[PDB]
Amino acid sequence: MKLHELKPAEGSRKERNRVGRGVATGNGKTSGRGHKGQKARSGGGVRPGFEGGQLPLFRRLPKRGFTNINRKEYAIVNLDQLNKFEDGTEVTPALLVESGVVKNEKSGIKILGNGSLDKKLTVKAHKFSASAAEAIDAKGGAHEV
Amino acid sequence: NYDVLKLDGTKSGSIELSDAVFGIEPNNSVLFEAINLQRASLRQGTHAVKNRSAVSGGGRKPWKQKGTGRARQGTIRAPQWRGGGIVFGPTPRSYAYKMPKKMRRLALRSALSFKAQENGLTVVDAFNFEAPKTKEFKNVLSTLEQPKKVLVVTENEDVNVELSARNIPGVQVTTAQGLNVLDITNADSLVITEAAAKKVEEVL
Amino acid sequence: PKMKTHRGAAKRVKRTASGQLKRSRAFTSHLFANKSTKQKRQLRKARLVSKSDMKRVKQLLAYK
Amino acid sequence: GKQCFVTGRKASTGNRRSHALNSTKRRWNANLQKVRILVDGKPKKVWVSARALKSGKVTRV
RNA sequence: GACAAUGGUAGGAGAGCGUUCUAAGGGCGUUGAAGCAUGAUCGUAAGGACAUGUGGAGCGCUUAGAAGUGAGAAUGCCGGUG
RNA sequence: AAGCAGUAAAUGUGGAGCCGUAGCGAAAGCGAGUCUGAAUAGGGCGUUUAGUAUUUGGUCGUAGACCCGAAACCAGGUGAU
RNA sequence: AGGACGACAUUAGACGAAUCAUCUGGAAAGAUGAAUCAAAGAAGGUAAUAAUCCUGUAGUCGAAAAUGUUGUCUCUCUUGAGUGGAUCCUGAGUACGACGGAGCACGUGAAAUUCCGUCGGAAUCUGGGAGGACCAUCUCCUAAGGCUAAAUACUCUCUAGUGACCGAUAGUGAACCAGUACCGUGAGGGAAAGGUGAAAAGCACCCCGGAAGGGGAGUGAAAUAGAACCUGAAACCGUGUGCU
Ligand SMILES: [Mg+2]
Ligand SMILES: [Mg+2]
Ligand SMILES: [Mg+2]
Ligand SMILES: [Mg+2]
Ligand SMILES: [Mg+2]
Ligand SMILES: [Mg+2]
Ligand SMILES: [Mg+2]
Ligand SMILES: [Mg+2]
Ligand SMILES: [Mg+2]
Ligand SMILES: [Mg+2]
Ligand SMILES: [Mg+2]
Ligand SMILES: [Mg+2]
Ligand SMILES: [Mg+2]
Ligand SMILES: [Mg+2]
Ligand SMILES: [Mg+2]
Ligand SMILES: [Mg+2]
Ligand SMILES: [Mg+2]
Ligand SMILES: [Mg+2]
Repeated sequence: MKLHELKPAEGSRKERNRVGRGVATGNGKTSGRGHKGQKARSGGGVRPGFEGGQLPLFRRLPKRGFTNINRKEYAIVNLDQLNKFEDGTEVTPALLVESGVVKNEKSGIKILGNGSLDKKLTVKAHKFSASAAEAIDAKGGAHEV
Repeated sequence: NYDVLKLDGTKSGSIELSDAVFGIEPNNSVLFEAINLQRASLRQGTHAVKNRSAVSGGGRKPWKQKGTGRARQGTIRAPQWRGGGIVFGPTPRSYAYKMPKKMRRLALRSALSFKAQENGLTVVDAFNFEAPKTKEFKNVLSTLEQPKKVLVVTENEDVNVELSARNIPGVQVTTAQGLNVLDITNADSLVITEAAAKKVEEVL
Repeated sequence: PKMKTHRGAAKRVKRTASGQLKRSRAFTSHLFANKSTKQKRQLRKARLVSKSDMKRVKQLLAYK
Repeated sequence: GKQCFVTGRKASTGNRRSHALNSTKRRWNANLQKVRILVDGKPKKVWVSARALKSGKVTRV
């Protein structure tokens, strides 16, 4: 491309709409605000969720539940993701991070049964699904917590 | 396969430049974004106006609200007033934006590829200058038969080459690291030293 | 600045997989004598926030 | 400008709270009592807080 | 080629005109730039030329970028003159 | 990302962090399922792919937030020619 | 607390490459042709738009004196380590508690942690404090005495620069003898107002007129550039005229 012949990609750029710039635009005068009322005013409107004095939804409905301080979340790897590793490879939490199967470790790595393991592997993980453990054993791989 | 020419203009040999770096079909969409981004970064954005609050005075209400027969007014520094504050004028800001790294690398390759396609890429064995002389460099460009706007690329900063070519109009000297989309796009031709060409190929 | 979440709504709703909001049910605090067993049993089961309600309150729970 | 000579204890500011949690600024003053004590080896009357006077830390002339 | 639609307020959608600045390219100007004035010119509109007078040194065009980007009314503000 | 280098640049480097790849449940927890339930019943929410980064446009929030206009409120001063 | 010597920097400066001719014009930097320099083609000025005319620029050089920074000597100050478990020491009206407040993102709450007023009031290394009521355990610290650079904030100011910032109703209120004129008892409020020409060459002289003002003459490229003297819109006010 040349600086005298620069061209944007098609659909990449559209011009902005300018209100209060004459009738022919269709956004002159009222500027798309209609006629009078609270919202026609500058900085005019209602806070989102305000229903004009009717009890709001998030006041009429009840609060529920609590958050556990000791809640543990495990990074989950399905059987299909383990397939990438060559048969007989020792799958470990460290390897998974290096492979890029897991980015954030969280509390630990938990193997889950979704998908099918097609390669025999020695898998070491903090937790395993019942299905996952059986699938690794079926391939002849050994699962270790 | 690009021929390497001595500064005299006689062929020194042949260098191979990677197809990915200098052969990819140019992406004009990415290239446009890169050029726009670089131009935005150059902007200073030091532009300011004074709003009604900023303008001097204008605290007191000019006259009583009713009875005068005048229009109701609250300050002499209101926007409709002469010497009044500016409503929503320019404010100091940055125009700089970022794009993904992969696209930045593509834009460079696309610009370099465009050069190679137009025969704008010339490879020279080396630029050897003991001292800075503009006339000598001007002769080199004439022997190389380079156009008015030329980008000379060195592997690493060369003091003599930069000094020599500084005052020549249309000629810009860069290093392989310093290569940018604007410079490559602006230049009609690119003269790259053999060492620089390899370094560019390695980087991109 | 950063937009602020509506803390009361966050305390009262949970987000599903499809981006819907699970909600608890009103009329479940007291006065259970005045309510039927079928009412009480069915009011126990949760519902989703309505589409019309979502339109009004979607920005309140963007971060949720 | 009234403080304990020994401890430097002085009035503090805070809020008076109603049952409705309405707040009005108030002061807590030190229990300062004018007592003759030895200052610079000469008997002098100065304001001293009762806390300081307790345990005979401040001699009274 | 055939035939079908095209009144319109709030309002939604689209395509454009013009202004100032910037980049790049290519141009104009004391053998007269911009501005101003006049005319029987051109385009579907916003608007664009051309000639002449005045003027006396800057200014278009193409493409892209960015906006203090368009006034007839606010008992609007300031100035001038009825 | 901050940072660091660089020309107030592009850019390079920086993987901390963020989002997605799994959901369900108040939670313990379990997992292509989970919760409810005595249920292996029924039902709710899920599974049987596409996201993410930057940016044009639209809209919203927070900022005076399209522009002009009160009567008033408060604080500190100045006044008994 | 000082001293000596050196270096660097700041506060004046110096040198610093390269163009002539022709055409138009009042004037050349323009155009045209032929050259030249460049570590200098930033910029401003010069009778129109100049890398080579001027001031400069790159580069290089320079300080009697004063100041700052810094280096090296000098000077000043000064022991550094183990082993032992008997005894001693290790910050008290303190910690802490109650009550009333406040501060902690945390509205008295289950309220830890931390401050204040009032009142009461420990322990002592087998001590004491903390880990969000509290207790036990475990773990980490060692209050109630001080000092401490850098990374951080800001800009009245100075120096050098920059702007897809303004260009005289804009930009500072203020491009100008402006916080002035003016207004107010005072606190205080608060304007308007830039442009002859390249050069002043700023109209000798003559004519009308008391003067003002004007007509010539002359200066100038231009006076329809003659003094708030570039350009000179509209409103508005006239004079004449074709049609009515
Ligand atoms: Mg449009
Ligand atoms: Mg309409
Ligand atoms: Mg209108
Ligand atoms: Mg209206
Ligand atoms: Mg109505
Ligand atoms: Mg309405
Ligand atoms: Mg009237
Ligand atoms: Mg102003
Ligand atoms: Mg229509
Ligand atoms: Mg629209
Ligand atoms: Mg405007
Ligand atoms: Mg010279
Ligand atoms: Mg000449
Ligand atoms: Mg208390
Ligand atoms: Mg605890
Ligand atoms: Mg002004
Ligand atoms: Mg003007
Ligand atoms: Mg003014």
